[PDB]
Amino acid sequence: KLYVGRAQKKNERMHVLKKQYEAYRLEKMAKYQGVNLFVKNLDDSVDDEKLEEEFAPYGTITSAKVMRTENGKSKGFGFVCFSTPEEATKAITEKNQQIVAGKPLYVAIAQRKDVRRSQLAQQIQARNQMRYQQATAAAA
Amino acid sequence: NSSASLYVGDLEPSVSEAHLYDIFSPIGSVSSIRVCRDAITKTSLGYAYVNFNDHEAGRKAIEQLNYTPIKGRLCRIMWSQRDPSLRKKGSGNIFIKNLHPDIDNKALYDTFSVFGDILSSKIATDENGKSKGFGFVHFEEEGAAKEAIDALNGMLLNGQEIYVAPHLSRKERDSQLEETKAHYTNLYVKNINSETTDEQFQELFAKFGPIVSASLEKDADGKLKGFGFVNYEKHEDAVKAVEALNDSELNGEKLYVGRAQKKNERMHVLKKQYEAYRLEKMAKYQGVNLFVKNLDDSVDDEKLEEEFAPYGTITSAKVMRTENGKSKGFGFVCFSTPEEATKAITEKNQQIVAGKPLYVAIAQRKDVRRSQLAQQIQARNQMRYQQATAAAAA
Amino acid sequence: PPHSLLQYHLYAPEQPSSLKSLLKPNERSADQLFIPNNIREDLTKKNLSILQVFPSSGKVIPSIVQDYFNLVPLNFNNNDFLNKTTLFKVFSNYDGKAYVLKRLPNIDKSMNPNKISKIYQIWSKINCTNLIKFRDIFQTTKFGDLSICLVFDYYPNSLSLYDYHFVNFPKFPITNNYLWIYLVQLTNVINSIHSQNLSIGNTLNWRKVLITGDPGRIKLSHCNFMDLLFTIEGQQQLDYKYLGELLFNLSINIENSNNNTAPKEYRLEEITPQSIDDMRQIDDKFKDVLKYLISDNGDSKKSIHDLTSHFYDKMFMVLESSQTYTEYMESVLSRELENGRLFRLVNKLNCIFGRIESRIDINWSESGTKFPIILFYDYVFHQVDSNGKPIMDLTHVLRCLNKLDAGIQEKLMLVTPDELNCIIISYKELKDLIESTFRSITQHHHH
Amino acid sequence: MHSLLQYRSADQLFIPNNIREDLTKKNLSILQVFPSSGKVIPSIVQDYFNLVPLNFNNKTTLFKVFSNYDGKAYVLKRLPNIDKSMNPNKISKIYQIWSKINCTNLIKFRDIFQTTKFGNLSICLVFDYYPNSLSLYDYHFVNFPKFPITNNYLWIYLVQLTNVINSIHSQNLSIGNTLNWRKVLITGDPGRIKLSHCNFMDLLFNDDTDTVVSSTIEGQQQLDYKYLGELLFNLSINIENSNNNTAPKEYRLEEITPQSIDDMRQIDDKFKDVLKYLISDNGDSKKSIHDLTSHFYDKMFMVLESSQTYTEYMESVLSRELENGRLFRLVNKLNCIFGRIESRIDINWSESGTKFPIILFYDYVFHQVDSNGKPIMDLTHVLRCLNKLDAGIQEKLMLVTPDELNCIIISYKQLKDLIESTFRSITQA
Amino acid sequence: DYFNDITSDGPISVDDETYPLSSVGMPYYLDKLLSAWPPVVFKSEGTIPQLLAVISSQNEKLSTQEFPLLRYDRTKYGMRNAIPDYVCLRDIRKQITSGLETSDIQTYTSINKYEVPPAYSRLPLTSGRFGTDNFDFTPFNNTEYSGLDPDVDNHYTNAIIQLYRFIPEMFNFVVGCLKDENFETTLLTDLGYLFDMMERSHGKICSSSNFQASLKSLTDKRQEEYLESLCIRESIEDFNSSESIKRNMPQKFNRFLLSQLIKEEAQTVNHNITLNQCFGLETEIRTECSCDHYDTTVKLLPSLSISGINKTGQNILPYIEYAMKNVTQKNSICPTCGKTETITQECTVKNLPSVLSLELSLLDTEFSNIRSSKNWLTSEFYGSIIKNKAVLRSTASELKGTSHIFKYELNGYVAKITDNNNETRLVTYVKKYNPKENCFKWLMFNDYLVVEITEEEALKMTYPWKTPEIIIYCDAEEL
Amino acid sequence: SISEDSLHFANRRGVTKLNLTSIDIAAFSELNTMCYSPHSLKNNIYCGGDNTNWGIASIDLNRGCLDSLLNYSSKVKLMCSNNKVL
RNA sequence: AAAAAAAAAAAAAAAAAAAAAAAAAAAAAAAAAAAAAAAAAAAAAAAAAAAAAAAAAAAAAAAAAAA
Ligand SMILES: [Mg+2]
Repeated sequence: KLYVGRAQKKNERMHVLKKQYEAYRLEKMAKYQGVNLFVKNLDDSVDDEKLEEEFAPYGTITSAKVMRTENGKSKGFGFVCFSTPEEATKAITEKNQQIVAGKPLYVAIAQRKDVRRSQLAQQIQARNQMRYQQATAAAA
Repeated sequence: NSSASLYVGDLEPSVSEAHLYDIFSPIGSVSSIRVCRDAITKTSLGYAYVNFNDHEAGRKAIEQLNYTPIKGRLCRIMWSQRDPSLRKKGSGNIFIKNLHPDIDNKALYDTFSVFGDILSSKIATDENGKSKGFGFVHFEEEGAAKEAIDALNGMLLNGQEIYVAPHLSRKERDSQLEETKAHYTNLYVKNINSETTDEQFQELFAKFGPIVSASLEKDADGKLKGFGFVNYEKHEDAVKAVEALNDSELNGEKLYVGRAQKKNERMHVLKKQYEAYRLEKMAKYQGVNLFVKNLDDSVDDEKLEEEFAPYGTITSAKVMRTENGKSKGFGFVCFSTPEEATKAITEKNQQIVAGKPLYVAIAQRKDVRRSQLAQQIQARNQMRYQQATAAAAA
Repeated sequence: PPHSLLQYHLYAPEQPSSLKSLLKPNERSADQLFIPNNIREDLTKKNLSILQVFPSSGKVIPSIVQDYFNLVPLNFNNNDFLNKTTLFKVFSNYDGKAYVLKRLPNIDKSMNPNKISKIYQIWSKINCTNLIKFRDIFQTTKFGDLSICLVFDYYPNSLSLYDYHFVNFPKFPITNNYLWIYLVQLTNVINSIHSQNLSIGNTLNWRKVLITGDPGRIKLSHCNFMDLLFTIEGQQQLDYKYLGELLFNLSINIENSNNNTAPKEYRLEEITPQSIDDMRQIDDKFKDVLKYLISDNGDSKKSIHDLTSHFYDKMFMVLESSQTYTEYMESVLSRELENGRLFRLVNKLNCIFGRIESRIDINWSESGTKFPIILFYDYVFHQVDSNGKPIMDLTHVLRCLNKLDAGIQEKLMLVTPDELNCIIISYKELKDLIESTFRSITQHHHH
Repeated sequence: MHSLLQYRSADQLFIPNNIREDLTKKNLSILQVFPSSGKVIPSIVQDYFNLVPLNFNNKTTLFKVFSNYDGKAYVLKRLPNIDKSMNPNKISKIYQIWSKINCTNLIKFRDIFQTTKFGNLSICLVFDYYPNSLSLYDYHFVNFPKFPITNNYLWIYLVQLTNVINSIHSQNLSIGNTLNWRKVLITGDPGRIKLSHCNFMDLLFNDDTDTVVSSTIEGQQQLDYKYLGELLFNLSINIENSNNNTAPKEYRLEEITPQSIDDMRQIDDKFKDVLKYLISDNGDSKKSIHDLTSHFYDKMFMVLESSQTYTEYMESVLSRELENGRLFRLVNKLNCIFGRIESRIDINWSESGTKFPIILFYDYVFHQVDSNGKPIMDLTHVLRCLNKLDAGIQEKLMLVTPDELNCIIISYKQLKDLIESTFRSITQA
Repeated sequence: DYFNDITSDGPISVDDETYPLSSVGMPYYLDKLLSAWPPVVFKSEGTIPQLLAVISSQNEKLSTQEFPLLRYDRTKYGMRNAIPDYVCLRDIRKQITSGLETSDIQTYTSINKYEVPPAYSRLPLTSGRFGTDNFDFTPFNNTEYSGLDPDVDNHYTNAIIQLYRFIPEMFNFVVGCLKDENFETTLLTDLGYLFDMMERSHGKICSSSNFQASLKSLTDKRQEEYLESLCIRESIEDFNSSESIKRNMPQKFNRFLLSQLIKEEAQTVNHNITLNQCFGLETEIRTECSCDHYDTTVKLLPSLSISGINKTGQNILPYIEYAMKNVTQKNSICPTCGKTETITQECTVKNLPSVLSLELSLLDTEFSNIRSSKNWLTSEFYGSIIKNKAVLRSTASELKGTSHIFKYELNGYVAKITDNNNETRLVTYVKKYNPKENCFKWLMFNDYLVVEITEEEALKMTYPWKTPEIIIYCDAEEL
Repeated sequence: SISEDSLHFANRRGVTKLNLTSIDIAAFSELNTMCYSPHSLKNNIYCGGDNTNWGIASIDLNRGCLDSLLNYSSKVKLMCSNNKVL
């Protein structure tokens, strides 16, 4: 036993090496353009590694946190990387409108950090305006 | 905050949205009906949804119509707001089991609505009303469900308890019929030496499933077959000694334990044989076999084997007929040679043997359905061109 | 007529600010070029709020009230539920003027027009920020019957502060900034009612205080006939009661807006000095302000001085904030104006550029003047970099657009297109050249 | 489809009559820089360039400069007379004392540097250039025209200077001689007057800033009260005097006259209380700005009135200006790659070429001939087409040469796709 | 052609304010429009912007109120439509910062190809008599080789100093010239004193102010083909400039530097032409203006500027074979034609001198191709006069030519480093031969930094920050 | 459509999908006639050349670029195929 | 004399194999049995388990010149 006690990443950005190295990382992030995509609807008939080698022909996943709930219950979600936005476009055009069992394997970009609730807010507003309008017209 | 967007589950294909509109039109605020004809072949997912402009009329249509027969099948109308979260959470339909085989979601819903509005209620109510005596009942959330657990675990309901403590698999009305004290799948141990007695079948075996009944199986021939029936406590310990005591030593000899007279509660033995047949059923050839259709009737396995004798090691020559009478075209020769089969792709495809040509393709019942898909494609295509023709033909 | 958004990062998308987290003062951006997204979407929401109608009738409500047509209701969160509401948007004959019209039906003991006339002129002579125009009051035979109509301006984003902080979707509270801002707005309007010699009116406490403007507004619409629709020193004493009520209310609602929990209002018999001394994230000087705003015991109609006899610095910091908002508003308005000028400029640019018969040679020049026109076009638009790859830099372009938009006498060297025929040229000459070319082609009387 | 036809004083007091014209004239003043200045100091001196001057005696020390490090119009002052700054300790101390000095009407200290570029040594400092710098005496009396001054503007400027007082005395310091009318700078049609000089050039020469506890800055507070009083008094008596032209009436601390400060022409008792609070510089008072603001007590609300009214007027006119940025990025994408000299004559851009009709519609809008064949704009049709192509909807489009060739009937989203594809291919490989 | 055109009445072509640019346009869309702008740096605001050949009838056919001028040159005013890089006085603040402290700066190896290693950086200033102070150099060199000091107005020829110190033909020639007085030969003698000082200093630091001032005062003593070289020369003053390291300056400096070296060589007390024959390319250049009124002239031009016309596979030797023998045309006016004279001109080097210079002037596309072509340049090639051209193969087995296969081994070159901090400086690469061990070494010389790197690193051109410009092949035996 | 030099393919709308010349090999230099390829009928062509590379070629019309080339030396006047013949 | 069309559009169809009670068999040690969106709808990048982070690298310069 050479008991190698690992250290988690606590050292961050003291020398110039993380400053210029994260400048190169930001230069990479200027050139990824939605590589690591949020996998939505990990379906029942599609497993984690089943997904990871269905899309291994269609991207290089440098960071693969594709799991289920410790493979107990489903996550329903993961992360699968792609090549380029036009390879993302062909991945859109090839794997589309296929029900596996009940939910489509919709691997795409990440959004909705509010905007689901902004939509739900403006839809409630629209329903209120249209509901007074239709109540007024029905009350004639 | 949706007004109403409501689950309608355990459907049947007769119920269209016209019939749902005829049901829910005197409720008062009909917004829309999302019939979940899933996009494989317009099939239901087991359910659909109805959307209402009114939240109160939606709550009305739930609490009036929950397992009521819409066109003869009871309507499993519940909430499904957290149900895509139950989908991409794994949670949802919990196993409130040992339910009643004569009580549906409506009567037990109105019974245990004092325990809560059951947001995911199902019993085993298939077969137009028949429950098998269990199901996946789950309430609002963990608190109401845990209230039902800690309040009612083992109470009486028409002479039957419930079991949500363990995730109890199917056949629960007939659970005690499985647990009856006479029948049990024994364990045939093959090739036993005569040293093993009724005492010896209980010594190292009662730990792996308790034994009172230990029978040194002599046959109707006086001797031993070498096969002795080990009578454990449960068919899971039949599992434990078919896949743990396999060729084991009781004293010094083999325990080839097979399942003496399986009672079907553990299953799927040799179903992989099925998938072994999937090496050669619809993906028929493995570049070896030859589905040679459209022989002559005088071309039996006689003349098929006669033609394919230069085409490698013939292993299976076989023509299915009208009960060994009239073949309606097709035979098969499973080869042992793939390159002679390629030589037949050259030669014995587009081949007169007697007077009528051979027809060669890999043999599947799989993509008959895909061919029907292509028939749907060409049908909608000719419908489209006829629609354009009748439109612009004026 | 259909319900959709067209703002799902669709009018103009969002941009990753992680590059802006590590960015240089030379490094500019398109929002730094044009506008941040928030003001844009707020103004477009205001525009659609002005024109929340797609061409229909709406004849089920009465639709024309004495040259005020298109009666359309303010249904933001309208507190007249299960009832035909009274507060509408309407369009006048003059200005098409966007008006809140409020019609009060079913009156009998208010038949004198003199009472509403003196309440009219007595409150038409008033003039303040939060003192929305009190107009156009008469009883009519429509909106049911005997509807006393009054008119305020339309003023969108009905944000009675419970809307602005608790119905509010991102849930932001109001810290000490908007505290003192609303303090000086209320101090303004109580100075206004001590000036114009009227009461507190009727409404406060998340009622009629809809925030139309951006930087923190009161905009208190209703200070009107509470009971006399059909002393004054006591009313200008109970102004402190209403006011210290709202101040205790929001001064403890900061502790509830710590989380995302909708509060309840905490009326006069909850004003307790232990809660004054024990609430958190409050200035203790402001706690002593509320100790004075423990309501008016000595019933003189007390002016705003004894209120403001604790402080004047934070009023200046509010004034500071208002000047800051106006200044960078003028900054981004200067950016928008120069964009409009340069867009008209490039409209003039490509107006004559690219004739079909001109595109013959390598450079696409037909006649005498056209090559000294399109001389510019390579180093203005087609700017390959120093490394050699053809790219676009919006800030070299805009500095060029600045230097050319005036048409100054300063020259510039160019190489076009053979890198032998060099040139230098001054920019007034370019301006006059484009003008003469524009009259040479779009003469606009014959050509 | 989606829209139709759409969108002297008392308290507002800030009403330019052609206001966007005024603002683009201000930015026009921000624009040019005369390159042939002939100055012995070149352009590129100490992280700044294109040094063009302003009016004589801060004939220089007022330089309009476009910046190298920032890229922003700045003002520079030379101090072309001192030559000794032996301690960078005190230079760093001044960098502390004004790099932390933060206000609105105090224009922000940017940096200082003693150069040798004019021939001599000179401790040149920079601040922020504002367009069209004037005094109030410029805004009325020195320069055309002379707007007739009301007491309202006097209250406004009073609020401005009390803001400055609150600012520098929150910074527990003072000013010195800057409160002559000349050494302050107004900021346009409103007052909003932003001082610049702040009289700290003496601090480069000796050391009297709150260390002399005689502090002496309280004497400077009372001094600036006196400067404030003579400033407002000359403003008052000159506004009454130069109703047309009688300007100035230059009065001093010697000509303070608290008799005729109180016997002024048109200043009320509240103004008279203000100037009497200024002029009665007595012993041990150290006069409370809380007391003087309690004497003021109303005008804070009036300048908030004018501020938010002018603000709402700005966004009310800004409503019909916003449709530029999307449009300008459209033109950026458009003329970013249209006639690149490698792609002027090549295979994939001919009539047999790939991106052929992206040319064709381009000038179709831009050279749409009339019934007489004259290419006439009618910019309604232009912007109609521009928003339609910007959208991506599916339409059908006739197109001709004029004669019978290369006619293609097409929709928009594929044009969108080829535009972004070409742009991305240009952007890198 | 859809009828959403019931009315669009007023031709409002530009600048109407009865309708502003606020759109009354679109039908109501659903998704993202065209103006989605991709992220960019936009890092070029405010970087101090600044300011025979007749005009062909590419443009003369449409000239009226004309003012053209056919005067644009590619080395003169750079790349067409280019945008300069940004380097403000925050880089001068970095010059205020120290260079290195308590480590080794000599790291000539970055892990990333984009990052400039510490050895290729600026070395800090040499503070003289500061308060009880002076600047020191002993960590920067540990060898026995003398260093320079960049406090001189060339900024360029310090690398040319370290270059031409390492040619034993040149070196032994000029140190032979030194032993006589030769009072007229200014640059020859003073260059010789400088190289002999660097010789006998043995690691001691040196400067060039004698030879800087001598070169300068000669080029100050100004007002031929010398003067035709000089007509663009003296524009170096008032050092503020967008190019400190400039496109065409050190090339012409080495050009007329060697020209003046051969002039003072021709005006010694012995008047040899040993450097002239030894270095000179026998360019029979044939300016075929007319069929009769034309010129043929053999000039013994010691350098080879690489114009780079079509780069006529990917490597350097066919490009040099183009540069030896090449014909083209020109529109320079010869008087026998009167009008625009469509003259032609061919060039043929007739010898193979033992030292071959290579000055580069080409577009950045081929520089990036050399950054892609690994071992693009040739270490040692063999050349021979085939009938009208020096064929320059690797070995003779490829093609022996028709005349006398030689053995030409590269000594070194001058590397321009345009770093990440947008600082442009020069570094000598050389390969000093050892006869004591018969071996070689690749000495990297920054201004006074002296190290040895490997050959393939010296051959490595793949860095974006690294660019060869001035390349000296020698003869292997003469190396 | 096919000219002496340009092989164009528009869509039935009239909108342009492809058009090429002899791009970098001398494909469309000498042009004779069109065909189709033996994978489908109304699909990618097998365009007839004679000596433009003296090898007849299929080009995948629907991917934008090459399908196949082959070395038939002689000149061809005319070409036909039913499904998989030449 | 149950004697059926000898397969379009690469259609379309074979399986290439078992509880063995043959005789004197009890009551889940399973390792987990565990379906719901769809009015314009579910949305980590950093690089991802500190089961042992000493962390001021002395300093001093009385100062220049060079008549
Ligand atoms: Mg001395």
